[PDB]
Amino acid sequence: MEVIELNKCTSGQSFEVILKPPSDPSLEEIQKKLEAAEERRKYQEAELLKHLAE
Amino acid sequence: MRECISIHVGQAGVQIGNACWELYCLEHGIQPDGQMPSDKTIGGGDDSFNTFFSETGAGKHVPRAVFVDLEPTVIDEVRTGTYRQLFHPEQLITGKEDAANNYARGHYTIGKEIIDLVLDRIRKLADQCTGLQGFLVFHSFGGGTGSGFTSLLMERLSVDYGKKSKLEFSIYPAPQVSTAVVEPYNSILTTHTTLEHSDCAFMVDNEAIYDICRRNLDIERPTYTNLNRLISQIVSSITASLRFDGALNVDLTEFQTNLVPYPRIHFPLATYAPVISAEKAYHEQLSVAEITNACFEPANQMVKCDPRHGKYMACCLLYRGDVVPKDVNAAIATIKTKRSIQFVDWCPTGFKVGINYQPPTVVPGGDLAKVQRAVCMLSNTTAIAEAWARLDHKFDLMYAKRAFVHWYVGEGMEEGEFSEAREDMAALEKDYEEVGVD
Amino acid sequence: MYTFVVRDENSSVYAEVSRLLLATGQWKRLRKDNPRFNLMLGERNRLPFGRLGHEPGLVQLVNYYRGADKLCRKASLVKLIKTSPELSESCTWFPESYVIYPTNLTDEREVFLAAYNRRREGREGNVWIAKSSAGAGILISSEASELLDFIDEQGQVHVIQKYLEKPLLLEPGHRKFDIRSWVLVDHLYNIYLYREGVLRTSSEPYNSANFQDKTCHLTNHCIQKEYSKNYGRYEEGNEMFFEEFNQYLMDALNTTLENSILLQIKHIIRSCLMCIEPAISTKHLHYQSFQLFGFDFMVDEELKVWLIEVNGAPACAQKLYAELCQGIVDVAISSVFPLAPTSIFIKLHHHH
Amino acid sequence: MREIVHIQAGQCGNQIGAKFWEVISDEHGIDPTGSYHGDSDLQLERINVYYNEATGNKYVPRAILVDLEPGTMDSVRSGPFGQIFRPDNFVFGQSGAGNNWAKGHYTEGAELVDSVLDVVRKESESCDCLQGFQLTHSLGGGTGSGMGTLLISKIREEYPDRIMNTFSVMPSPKVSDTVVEPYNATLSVHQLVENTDETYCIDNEALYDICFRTLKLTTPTYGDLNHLVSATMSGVTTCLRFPGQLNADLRKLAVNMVPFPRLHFFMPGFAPLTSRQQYRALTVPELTQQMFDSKNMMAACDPRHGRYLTVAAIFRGRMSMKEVDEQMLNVQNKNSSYFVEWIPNNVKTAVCDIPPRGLKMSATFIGNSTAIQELFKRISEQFTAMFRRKAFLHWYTGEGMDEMEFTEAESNMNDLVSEYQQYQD
Ligand SMILES: Nc1nc2c(ncn2[C@@H]2O[C@H](COP(=O)(O)OP(=O)(O)OP(=O)(O)O)[C@@H](O)[C@H]2O)c(=O)[nH]1
Ligand SMILES: Nc1ncnc2c1ncn2[C@@H]1O[C@H](COP(=O)(O)OP(=O)(O)CP(=O)(O)O)[C@@H](O)[C@H]1O
Ligand SMILES: Nc1nc2c(ncn2[C@@H]2O[C@H](COP(=O)(O)OP(=O)(O)O)[C@@H](O)[C@H]2O)c(=O)[nH]1
Ligand SMILES: [Ca+2]
Ligand SMILES: [Ca+2]
Ligand SMILES: [Ca+2]
Ligand SMILES: [Mg+2]
Ligand SMILES: [Mg+2]
Ligand SMILES: [Mg+2]
Repeated sequence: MEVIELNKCTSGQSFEVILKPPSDPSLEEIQKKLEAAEERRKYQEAELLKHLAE
Repeated sequence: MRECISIHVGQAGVQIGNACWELYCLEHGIQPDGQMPSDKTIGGGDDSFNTFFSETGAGKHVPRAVFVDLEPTVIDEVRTGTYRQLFHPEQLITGKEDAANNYARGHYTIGKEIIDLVLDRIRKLADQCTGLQGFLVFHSFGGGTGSGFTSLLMERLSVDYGKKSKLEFSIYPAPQVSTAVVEPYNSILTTHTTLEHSDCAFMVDNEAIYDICRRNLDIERPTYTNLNRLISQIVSSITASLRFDGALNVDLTEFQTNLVPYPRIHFPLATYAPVISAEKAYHEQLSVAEITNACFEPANQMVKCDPRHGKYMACCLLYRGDVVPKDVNAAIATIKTKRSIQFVDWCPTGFKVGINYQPPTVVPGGDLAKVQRAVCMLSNTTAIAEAWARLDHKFDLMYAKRAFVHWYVGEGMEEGEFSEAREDMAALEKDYEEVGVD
Repeated sequence: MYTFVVRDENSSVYAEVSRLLLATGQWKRLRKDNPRFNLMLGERNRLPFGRLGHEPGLVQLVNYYRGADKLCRKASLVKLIKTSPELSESCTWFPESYVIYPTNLTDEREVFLAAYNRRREGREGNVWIAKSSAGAGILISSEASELLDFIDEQGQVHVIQKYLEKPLLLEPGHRKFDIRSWVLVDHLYNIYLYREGVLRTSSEPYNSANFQDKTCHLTNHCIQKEYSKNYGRYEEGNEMFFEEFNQYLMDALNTTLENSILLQIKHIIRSCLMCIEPAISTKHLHYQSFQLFGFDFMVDEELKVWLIEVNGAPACAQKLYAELCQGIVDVAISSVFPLAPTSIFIKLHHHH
Repeated sequence: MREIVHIQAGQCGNQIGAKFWEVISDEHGIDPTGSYHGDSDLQLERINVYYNEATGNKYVPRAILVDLEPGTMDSVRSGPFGQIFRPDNFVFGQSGAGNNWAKGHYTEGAELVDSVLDVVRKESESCDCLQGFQLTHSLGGGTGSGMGTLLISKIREEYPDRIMNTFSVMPSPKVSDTVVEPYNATLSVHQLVENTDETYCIDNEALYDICFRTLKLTTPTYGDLNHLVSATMSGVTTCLRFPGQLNADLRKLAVNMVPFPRLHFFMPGFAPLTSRQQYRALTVPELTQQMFDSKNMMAACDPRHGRYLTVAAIFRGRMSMKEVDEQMLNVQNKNSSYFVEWIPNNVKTAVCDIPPRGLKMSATFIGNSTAIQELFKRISEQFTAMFRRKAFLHWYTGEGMDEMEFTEAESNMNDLVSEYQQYQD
């Protein structure tokens, strides 16, 4: 039950008690993912229009 | 002094952010017009509260915050509400149609066309920072914007601010106030892509806030305003160290150092006490031991789970009010001899304690009563993995039939991203088990 | 109309409980995967406690206490007794035990040998027994080399405890026996002891000069009915009940089952369950727990009662299924979900 | 400003659509001249969803009235709220469709479809953010069925990413005008399966049975049937016309109600339904018990024959939202065998403070139930009884159609039935 690093100031204080000792994707890659998903959306809508054109 | 930029994404993020900045102002004595009579340095200064508020020559204290929603109705409340004068129009960003509770819609379809505008507004605030620490991101799991756009933003922030910390305040979905059936999908999709970009995330289960409002505040049917005002007290307790003079958790880096020794396991459990109804005749003020002991009761945890059956990796006690170290240690000692507190063998069995003498501020007319002392315990427990288990189960039930999947594929997302996100969660659950069980 | 799910098809006890529940017409069984249930008769292993108590509007109850395995595991029990101040290492009703890990994997090998060498030097009785939870695999011997060697050949955790060399023998027959006590702990953590126990008796005369033949030393019902030749000679199915056993204690030893044995049994049950209460109580939890326990005791020739082990998923005597299972429904299930005596349990009061 | 464009086509579609605008115009305080005269701000909050705002603070419904003969629309224009519709929004021919799907879809209707789309395009060009479309029509006739589905196909072509919603009246031999209704209905269902996101199935037999058995109307008329449809259309659209968080717009409603694209046919229900003991107060348990009772449902399909994929419930009136959640949870917890267990929390409940006219409170029910396959089974059997003898086909082959198109529509609907059955098990 040891108290360490006790710091005190006008607005409060802090300390530490020890009870026992122990024992990314680049900007380019993100643009590709976004454009790839936008390309799959375009393809699906084109097939729908192709279907409605038939 | 080093600045902190807050980002609020989606309805949950925005409305919670609105409640926090209301509280921040009342705590720092800032008025709705941005004026702060106590600030004697007019138009500048590197005080602790300046980490969240900038200053103009006219003495206005402006939050370092950006609000983003793909639909305008929620953010329109901020533009015409009590604190409309705190923010300038650049800080409030709104689209025309939302993500329809569809992660893929907020991340890909709509996110792609507004992400650069949001980064531009954030860059402006960053330009006002002489030593930016990082970001605090508020959002929900279940919304299409809160889930889908947040993960896109977090990815870009890691790119544009590589050495900056990012903390989360995430709303875990609860059917009692749930809006969409697919929220388990969105929650798991956003956890998968955000996991490597978030240094520390505080999850709030709506179910937990909902039951605290009914049990402790005798609110029969809580509203979002009831939930958000309670959530902002806990959020305020967590950020107080960044806004006030102190020596514990003085910068965003210290949250990770003190609460997260393992990167993927970065979801500390929050526990708050006391929550007393304002309509009560007059409560018997609780002591340091009683409020501390209450930090080990499931009924006041932000996520209902049983910490007796997990292991601790860290524990912070954040007190506000009439508290001296002597009474804190006396309470901890008595709780060690009555409670089940097991730490992992590769971590010290200890508690970092912070005391701020100013008791919690209560919103005039709010639901919470004034208390002489309060505490918020942040503990990194493997028990919080119960929430991942619950969520992953619901995901498995629907995805086994591919129910609702066509809505996501229809926005350009590949079906494989579902299983990729799910496998990552299964690995997350396994990590918790390797650390907590024998 | 209450709802429940069955997730342990091999549970004879709760098979009857489920049968009785449906007989009331006020309980409805759902598929084992339906989350909207009031009561869960859960699986034995890996019961998903983390998914309980998150259904809006459903008070949920489960038939297992999370964390009770600490008491119902051979190794766990030894570690709980030696490390808990409430039970202490000097605990007088638990045989001297040690946790021994096979050498192919803390470990109490040296601590055991020191106590063993002490008995060998003092001329005292040095007969130990080895066992584990991964057994149907038991060895009784007086030489330490055989016990440890037998554990290394295995691959799971074992426990070596003192073998009660002076057990109380029933006459006629000169035979060993043990006492099974069923204990039900409800959601309020009341400790109810079923008034009816059973003595699982050995139909073979107790022989202290040959531990190689384990028929007269192990009183397990399956061993007596498989390797013993006098099965069912003295009592039907080697199951003497409290009425007969009590009358025996009065005719032979001039005492009662209550005074000579039952007091110690009730004291042991309380001490074990009260010890772990803070760790398993569901008093302030989002779900509620109850659980049926099977305590196994030994009695020596001094009428001193020792604890052998605790069973978390025990079975019941064929003659007592009806009474006990109905008792589980009354105090464990209906106490939480009431329906539209002379209790068969003995409440063991205690301080929470 | 999430605007919806409304279209009503044919006799049934315009008569029911008329009453609908009559009911909600009263709910929002709009009088027959388009002037507002309410006393609550909630009425105007979401008024722009269905009404355009003209000069002089006038509110004009965003509705397009379509028919191949003038008769029914002449009635509307002379009806109660006829003056409230935009005169330019009446698009009609003179030939009629003679209850012939081929005429409405291929010949007569094709000549008129482009002009209808010009008006739709005009209404959309003024929308700040168009949500989508809702169409009212029957499937047993020629115009609503044949030209109605033609409009939908061409609307989805021009607005592929907007939500297409319909209130479709399914024919019944008990309330029948011609023997060809199963032909027209089967041809339309195939169109609807492909091109709508949400279809509310209103079966005329269910409406008849309700008027007779439950409402005690000795001789039900089309007007009586349309009262129930008006009230139901008002109930389901409450989420869109007033402040709310759940199913707030068309796309969010679809996301929560449609787990599979083809299974988007809903059973609607309304409560209370009282015969003139009509002043008695209705408790929340009663509202919930009735709302889930089959006799209160308008698809003529017993829910106990299948399972609910998703349920959307809307309670209207000043009531205990706490007591609402309790009773809702009680229905799911007392009959969880009729809800699929692989869609957690698939029953969503919404509340609204403004009750319908002349009711302290009411409840509207929207169910995506696999029991709807019984409705398509009836139509399929009636179709096949005639098609096996090619009876009455000359009316269609005379308009250019071939028998193959009937065989395909037949197989497509039987596939829909098989799809509903696999999810019921
Ligand atoms: N605690 C709290 N939770 C909220 C609040 N608003 C929404 N939620 C929760 O957030 C989830 C829904 O996500 P939203 O934030 O509303 O959706 P969104 O981020 O705006 O994304 P969209 O789909 O485009 O609307 C539900 O589980 C709600 O319970 C709020 O103000 N406070
Ligand atoms: N220390 C000891 N002294 C004397 N006998 C002992 C003993 N430990 C075990 N036994 C004998 O072993 C039997 C109990 O074995 P144990 O309970 O450990 O194995 P087990 O768990 O597979 C049987 P069950 O769980 O069904 O009671 C008793 O009948 C008893 O006679
Ligand atoms: N509920 C209801 N059904 C109608 C009404 N008018 C016609 N129907 C039904 O609709 C079908 C006839 O279609 P109809 O609308 O008259 O043909 P259309 O003018 O070519 O679209 C038949 O099944 C009728 O039973 C009405 O006013 N109300
Ligand atoms: Ca200053
Ligand atoms: Ca990073
Ligand atoms: Ca012509
Ligand atoms: Mg939103
Ligand atoms: Mg055993
Ligand atoms: Mg007609």
